[PDB]
Amino acid sequence: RPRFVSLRAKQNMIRRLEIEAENHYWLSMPYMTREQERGHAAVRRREAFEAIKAAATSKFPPHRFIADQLDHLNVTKKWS
Amino acid sequence: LRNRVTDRYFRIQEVLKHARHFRGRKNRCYRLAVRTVIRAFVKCTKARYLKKKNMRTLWINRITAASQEHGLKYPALIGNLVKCQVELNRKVLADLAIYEPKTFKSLAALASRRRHEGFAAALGDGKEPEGIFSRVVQYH
Amino acid sequence: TYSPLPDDYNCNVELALTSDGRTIVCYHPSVDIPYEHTKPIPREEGPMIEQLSKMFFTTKHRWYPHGRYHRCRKNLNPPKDR
Amino acid sequence: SSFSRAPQQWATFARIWYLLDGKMQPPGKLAAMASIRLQGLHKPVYHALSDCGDHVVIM
Amino acid sequence: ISRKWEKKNKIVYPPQLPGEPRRPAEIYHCRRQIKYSKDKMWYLAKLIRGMSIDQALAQLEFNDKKGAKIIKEVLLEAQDMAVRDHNVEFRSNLYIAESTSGRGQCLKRIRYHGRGRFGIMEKVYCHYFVKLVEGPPPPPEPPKTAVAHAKEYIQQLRSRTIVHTL
Amino acid sequence: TARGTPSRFLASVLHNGLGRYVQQLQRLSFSVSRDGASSRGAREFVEREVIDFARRNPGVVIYVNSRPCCVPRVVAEYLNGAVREESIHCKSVEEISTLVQKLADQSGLDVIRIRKPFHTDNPSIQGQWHPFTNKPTTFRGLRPREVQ
Amino acid sequence: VKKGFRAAFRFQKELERQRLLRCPPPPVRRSEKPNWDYHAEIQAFGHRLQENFSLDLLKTAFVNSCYIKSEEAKRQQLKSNQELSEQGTSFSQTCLTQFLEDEYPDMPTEGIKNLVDFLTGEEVVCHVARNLAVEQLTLSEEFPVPPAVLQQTFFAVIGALLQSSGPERTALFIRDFLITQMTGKELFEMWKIINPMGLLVEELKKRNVSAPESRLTRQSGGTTALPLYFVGLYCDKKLIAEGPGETVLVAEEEAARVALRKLYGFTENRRPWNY
Amino acid sequence: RQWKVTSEDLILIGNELDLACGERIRLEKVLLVGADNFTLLGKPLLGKDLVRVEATVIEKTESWPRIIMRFRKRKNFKKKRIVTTPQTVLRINSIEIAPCL
Ligand SMILES: [Mg+2]
Repeated sequence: RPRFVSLRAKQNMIRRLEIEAENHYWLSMPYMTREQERGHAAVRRREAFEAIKAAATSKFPPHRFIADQLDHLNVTKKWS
Repeated sequence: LRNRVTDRYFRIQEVLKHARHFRGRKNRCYRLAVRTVIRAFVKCTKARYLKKKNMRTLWINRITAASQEHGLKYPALIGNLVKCQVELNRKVLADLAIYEPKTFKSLAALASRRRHEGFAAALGDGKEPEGIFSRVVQYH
Repeated sequence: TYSPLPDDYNCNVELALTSDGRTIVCYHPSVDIPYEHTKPIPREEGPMIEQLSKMFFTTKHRWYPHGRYHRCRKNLNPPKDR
Repeated sequence: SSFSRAPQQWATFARIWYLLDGKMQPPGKLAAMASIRLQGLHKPVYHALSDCGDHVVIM
Repeated sequence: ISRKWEKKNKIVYPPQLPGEPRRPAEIYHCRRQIKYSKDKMWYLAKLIRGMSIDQALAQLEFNDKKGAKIIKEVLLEAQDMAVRDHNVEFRSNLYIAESTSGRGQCLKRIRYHGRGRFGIMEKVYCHYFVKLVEGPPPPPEPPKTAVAHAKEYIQQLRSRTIVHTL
Repeated sequence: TARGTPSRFLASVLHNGLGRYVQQLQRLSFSVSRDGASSRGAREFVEREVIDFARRNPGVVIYVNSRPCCVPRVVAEYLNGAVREESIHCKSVEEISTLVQKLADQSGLDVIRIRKPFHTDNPSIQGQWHPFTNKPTTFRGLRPREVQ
Repeated sequence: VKKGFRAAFRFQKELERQRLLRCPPPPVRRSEKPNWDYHAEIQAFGHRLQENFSLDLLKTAFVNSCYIKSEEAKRQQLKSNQELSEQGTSFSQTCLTQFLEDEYPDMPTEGIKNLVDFLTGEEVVCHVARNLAVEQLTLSEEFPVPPAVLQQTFFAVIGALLQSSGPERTALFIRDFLITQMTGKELFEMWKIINPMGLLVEELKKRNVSAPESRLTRQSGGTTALPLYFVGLYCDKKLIAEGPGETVLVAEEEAARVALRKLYGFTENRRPWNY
Repeated sequence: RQWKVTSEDLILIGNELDLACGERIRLEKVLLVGADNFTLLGKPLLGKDLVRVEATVIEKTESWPRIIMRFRKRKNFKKKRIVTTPQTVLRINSIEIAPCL
């Protein structure tokens, strides 16, 4: 069956198009140039990756405690 | 029969208790009860959305009735109250309409006052000072 | 002379803003009914269901009985609010 | 306000009689008005299960 | 098997105080393992429900169903034991408060069919139960009047609350 | 489900908050066992927290009965006659403390579906709406199409 | 047979529960059930109500005369609560009268008396005692405690509170536990009246006002089986009160009731009680 | 949420409030205060000096067990969960207004 476009649908599409046109405008004016931006975030990016690597390589089984082992004896703790 | 189940009575009852108020064998036979009880629980879970949806629909209908009693339309009432910065929700508006007719008439009067203040601004846009009730309180 | 709504019914509404303009006062005293707007006090199953339907402007269907199933499902001690 | 419970409920849920004059009126608009009144959608206490309909007499 | 109906006659109530209404006598009787379908016996039971003992006997004496004779014998025995043992003053002052038929212990037999196939006949047996209560039969429930119908409708209208609101 | 369950309306016991707040819980009864892992938590609760709870809630009479039992229990009896029995079987000290505090703070009314989240005995101050509110009156109260 | 014990025990428990539900045992006073200590219970009663009762007075209040008679009869094979109950009843009546007269100065003496009678009646006081646990601590020769005995014990408790803490604390107690019982109630729900139109005529005569004229303000479906009539009472062409009804007579009666409520200041939208 | 409230009213908040039972509280976001003959509307909130709504934590409870069941046909997909939402019943003691207009 055929489908037809209503004025509401046209208005919705036009609203989206206006938003996208404003997006075009605001993207049309960069702050820095590419040569200016080159390398300006290298230190932070390297530190972030170093943190990721440290987290990846710090994976190791957790400690085990005599207190944890012995506390199970309390299951038969009673009143004298 | 080393290991044989002995709780099957209670396992069946856990479902039959919920099935007790059904019609026909669905309330007695477990094979039939379990299928309908699962459907009942699924419907109960999904009905929490429809309860909220219908409450707003009921509130909107009641507010429409109350506003039409004063010659207003629901969109006008709601929009103009918002423009006046009265943040009463639809539940409260319907409650006021049912139980506080005078307060609801006052609110409808405010909405119509704003709706006419709005129109005067549109006609003589610019020079005209903002309407008394059109002035917006600023928060910082 | 402008009135936000007709003042004849249910109260006389008067809107206002406080001097600060941050709160809205509504004065809505109820309007009494004028004395002149009042009047002085004056001084078989088939046929039965038809009569009841005519009386209460309903249909025949609600006057027929229901089965024991429904009559016993009905809650005889419903919760009461207010 | 200040009514007893039964009189208050009776007043709230009473059904009113409305009169429409169909002379030169569109049957569709007449029907819209009559349907609103019959359903009771013109009452703030409206609910589908409250049987809050009113009487409409169209001449 | 269950035999609670017979035991129901052995319950002894405490003596009644002088300022207490006279408790009507109740007699529980039954016949077990009647060669008759419980479905067919149910019609006779329903027929005699709520009727006086004499009216029930009269109705059963002129019924062509085999179960009618059995029910008549059971009712006569119930009357006799009510007078002899349950201290019922008048034979005729009894009405059938309860009368039902129950499934009995049935036997399975083979019914031969045409092509070497078969069915499982059931030699159906049924129980019959009666409770006889002393006193005139309770009056039949009068039909709902228009006044009562209107009263119920108006009560339903008055019961309406403003739903889903304050 | 709601349809397969009783329901009630939001309510108090005796208008519990109007004049003064009266703690509805009145009795606690802890059946605990000297021996048995099930009641280890109950025993620790009786040793450490029960006295503090008793002095914090002076209006609640707390009975502690040490008898052989496989499932230690706490029976809470409220002023309105409600009796709620909760098993403290294999519950830790903190779990028992939270359960007992919940019982103390809770009212005797049944824990079932509540139809409305609110309850007003006077829902209307300006007069409940009726069909004739907002309807203007007419001279001599003449109905429409009335000759006189 | 299936080996095991836990399922059998559970089924026995369920059978016991079902048997109890089908044939619940006759009610027994809480004193005869396990986990009962009378001294602890009475102290907790006082602490719950947040009042410094004197234990001897409270015990004397809780003990009834019929209990003493039954105890003596049993012993064959104590100070009753009579005076405390009398003092409590007298003080409660006077204090409720003072409260109601202060709140509703226009209410007639008959109306105030009827309101006090409702608040101190068997039903209201019995409900309050039951939900305050007075019945549990009440010593009586039969259970459940009859409403008369429960009311007497409750007023004995009030008298003990009076003797312990004083009139001010007792008045606060009464305000908290009896004045609250008229919240949500209607004036003529509490004070039953007959011929409200006649009573309103009498009140207007006392106020030196001509008899009101009953007039039909609004009506609907007059000839149907579900009519609505609004009847307004007019004082010299001034509406004093209008009421709805099914018939004109019922509407007029309800309008008279509304007028009485407005005159006595017990309107539905009246100022709340102050706590 | 917005609650239409009056003295002696009961309100059921669907969460624990971290308040002891019987503790008195002031409700501060009062959008509207109304009487028989007048109403005051905030924009959107009335000032503290104008209205003083006071409540009391009358009870702390858990809601009745709510069932959350998921089911998809012919997928062996069936799940059940029971949730008891914490709740607090508040009683509104008084609503006071002051001549600060
Ligand atoms: Mg053959």
